[PDB]
Amino acid sequence: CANFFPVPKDADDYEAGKADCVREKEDEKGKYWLSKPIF
Amino acid sequence: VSAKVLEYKGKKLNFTPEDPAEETIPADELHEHLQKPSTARTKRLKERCRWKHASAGEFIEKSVTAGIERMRYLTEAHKASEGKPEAIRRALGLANVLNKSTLVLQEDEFIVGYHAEDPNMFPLYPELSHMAVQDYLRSDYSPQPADEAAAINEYWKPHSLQSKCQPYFDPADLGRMYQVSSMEAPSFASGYNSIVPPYETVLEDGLLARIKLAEKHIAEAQADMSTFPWNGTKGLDNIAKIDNWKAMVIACKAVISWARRQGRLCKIVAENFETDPKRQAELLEIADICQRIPAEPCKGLKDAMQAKFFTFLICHAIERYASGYAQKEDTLLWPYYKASVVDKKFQPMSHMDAVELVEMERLKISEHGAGKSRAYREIFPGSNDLFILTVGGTNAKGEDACNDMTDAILEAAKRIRTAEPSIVFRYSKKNREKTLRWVFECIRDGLGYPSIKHDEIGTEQMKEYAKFSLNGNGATDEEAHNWVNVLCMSPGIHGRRKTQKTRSEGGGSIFPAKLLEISLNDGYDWSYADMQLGPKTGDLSSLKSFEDVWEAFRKQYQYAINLCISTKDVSRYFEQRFLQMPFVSAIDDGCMELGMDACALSEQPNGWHNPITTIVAANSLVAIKKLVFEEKKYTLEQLSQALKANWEGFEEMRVDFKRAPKWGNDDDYADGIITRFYEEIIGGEMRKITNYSGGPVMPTGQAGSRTGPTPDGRFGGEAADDGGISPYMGTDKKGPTAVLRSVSKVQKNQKGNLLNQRLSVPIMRSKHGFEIWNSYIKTWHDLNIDHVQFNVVSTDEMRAAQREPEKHHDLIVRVSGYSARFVDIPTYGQNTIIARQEQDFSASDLEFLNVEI
Ligand SMILES: O=C(O)/C=C/C(=O)O
Repeated sequence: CANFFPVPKDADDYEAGKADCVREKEDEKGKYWLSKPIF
Repeated sequence: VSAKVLEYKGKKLNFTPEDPAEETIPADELHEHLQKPSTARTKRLKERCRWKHASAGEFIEKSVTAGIERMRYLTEAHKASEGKPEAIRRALGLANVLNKSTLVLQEDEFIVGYHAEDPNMFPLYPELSHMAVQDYLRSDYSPQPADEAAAINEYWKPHSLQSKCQPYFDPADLGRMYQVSSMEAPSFASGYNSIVPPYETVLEDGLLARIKLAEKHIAEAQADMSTFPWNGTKGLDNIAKIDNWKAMVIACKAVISWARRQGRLCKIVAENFETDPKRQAELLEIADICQRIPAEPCKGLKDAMQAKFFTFLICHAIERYASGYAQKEDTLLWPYYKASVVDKKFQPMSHMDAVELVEMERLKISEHGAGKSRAYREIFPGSNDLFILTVGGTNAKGEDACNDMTDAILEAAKRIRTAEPSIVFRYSKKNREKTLRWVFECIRDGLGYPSIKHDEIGTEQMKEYAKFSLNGNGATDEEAHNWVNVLCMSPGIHGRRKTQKTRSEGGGSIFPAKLLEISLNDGYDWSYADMQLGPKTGDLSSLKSFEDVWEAFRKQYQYAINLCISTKDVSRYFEQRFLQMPFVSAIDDGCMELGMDACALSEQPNGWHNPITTIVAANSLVAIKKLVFEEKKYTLEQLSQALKANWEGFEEMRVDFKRAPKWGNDDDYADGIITRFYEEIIGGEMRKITNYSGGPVMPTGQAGSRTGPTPDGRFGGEAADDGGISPYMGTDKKGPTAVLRSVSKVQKNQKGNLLNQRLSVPIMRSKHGFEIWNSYIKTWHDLNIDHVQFNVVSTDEMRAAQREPEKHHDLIVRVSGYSARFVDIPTYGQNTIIARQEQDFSASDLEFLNVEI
């Protein structure tokens, strides 16, 4: 469920090799997505 | 047991419900048929709301627990920033947290954002109170991994605000405060806090502009230091200014990056995860909003709402914990409502679109996990935190400030029916009827809000404090109209400048009832703490005449209130030196202009402290003076023995003290003593203190179980004090107008006083409801009373809610100073709400209010 999305080179938070790790989750309330900065 | 019919001015009034459908619906389940979310979306969002409230020491939702990411990244930054100026370190801490935090996006939400790594979590604050964090480590909600969290707290312990402040007080004094008996514990020990964010600056200017202002100031300061000839007595001033401005830049750049990364998450989900095309388009709209906002000025209502929510997260959760939701939301959002709904220049919207947006705001606030200490959760059962926004009132010219944004805010509350955020309405005679009707709709639905504050009283209060400004830049006569409640009861400036930045300026409680107990026991608290709580002001034998009691109390009060304020100012001293808030500083025009930290610069003083259970101590003194020193029916030893025996015997004696003239009955004898007590002791001795900002400290009465047997006829630990200046539960026996006449007698040396009043359901929900209420408010205002809030709910429905809680979820009631779902309050609290006297209105009452039908 771990998807990596490379940070665009024109982004304010851009660093070499940085990406957004976006995961989808769902519990009893409902669905949501988590974006964690990784290398 | 309430009237359904009343003859008045030769006219028979039929107190029958407006909507005939209400006659069909059973009275014991009325409030389960009132909610009406504007859209299917907000209906879904409420049903699946990630509630963050708790009661009896545990969260009602099972997944709620503490996060660790804030702790982790704040620690990492602090280790790395060693040696650097503290303002810059604090900015770097914020930046690291924001840069590395896992961000959250949920289905159906339009206002996006969160303050922890998981939508069910809340962040913690090791930089504030070591003890508070330790409590969570010893709970079912500890941040994980527990070992890392423990290591983090130990690292922060000597750096914490609590550790900074404690050495400058006698440990015995702090011990007395920490008992939370006569004095509320100082904020540096609990981490509790409040703030009035300068939202106006963010929405109007955007953060990019604040960065350019700071960078310009830096260059000017650097140029000044390079200018021949150097003057060592002036040139070094640039250092602290440069430090603050650089920190502002770091903080703002990180907030922009954070907002845009949030937008990137929306774009990613819309392009890779979301399958609904309608939601995909919506996520792309939100992404564009996050990209521009708050980097740029807001152009429309959607921009403004997202900006405001982002700013709220930083100022109240991420940069530092702060309880509250202080803001003038209608006035703040109006230009952007105008752009969107009225002129439709950008983000064109209908009024109902605006209503839905506010609904979504209320739900996001309802999902906001508050990382307050466990001890400060127990005081407010059924709530997640105190969120109080302000609307209504008057503009700088004293004209009506009510508008259609005000109405959108009020309708959204009536529709979505959430306990939080609560609302304060500033009432003036200028306020249009169209908005007043919306106010009444909320109140008549039993929400408990809007609570009504006296507009003129607050405005004049701002003018008075402004006189004490240390840099002569207090609120102008025009700015004085720009005020909001900080938390529940205390007025403060809102706007781009001069707003209150910390609870250290004002807030915190003191308990006159307990102080009276220990006065009659040589400063020893036998009933609760079982220790020496105050000064040894003498034994029972020494106390002669009613003045000795009146004078021994002052000595106890003086000792207590001095600690209450000095602990706050010492906190302030270290807050500005080690807990700098460069983001808050960046969006304050004064901080930006002068290059000072938000906690350092204080242009508008607003010092106050909360005397709680003052009524209990008041009614007690009336019964002492009358039955001991004017009738001599009982002696002090007989009274003291009876009190320590909790009146096991002396039952006729307790009734004798209980029957003594009380507060809220227009009783000349009872009101005579209590009026002087409110103005000479409670306010008088307290006003003698000057706080950090150079202003006086004035009382804010608001809201008992830790109070022992008192001469007012109270059993031990009897928690039935309605709160503030309102009559004790069951003490009022001459109707609502008699209560209204008593309170008006207090006019001197007060900053504010809470008033709880329960009104009859059939009247309020009848077609005559608005007329009588509006006339009540009219009278209340002209009696120059500071505050009033209402409870409109029948005993039967509350009883039914006790029996079948799963059938009465949407029942909301008003407790102390906040609203909550009735089924979330423990039985003991529930029974206390029921015990409150539901005021009926007779023909004599209506004639006093000058009503017309
Ligand atoms: O901070 C407090 O204790 C209270 C604030 C208020 O009543 O506004």
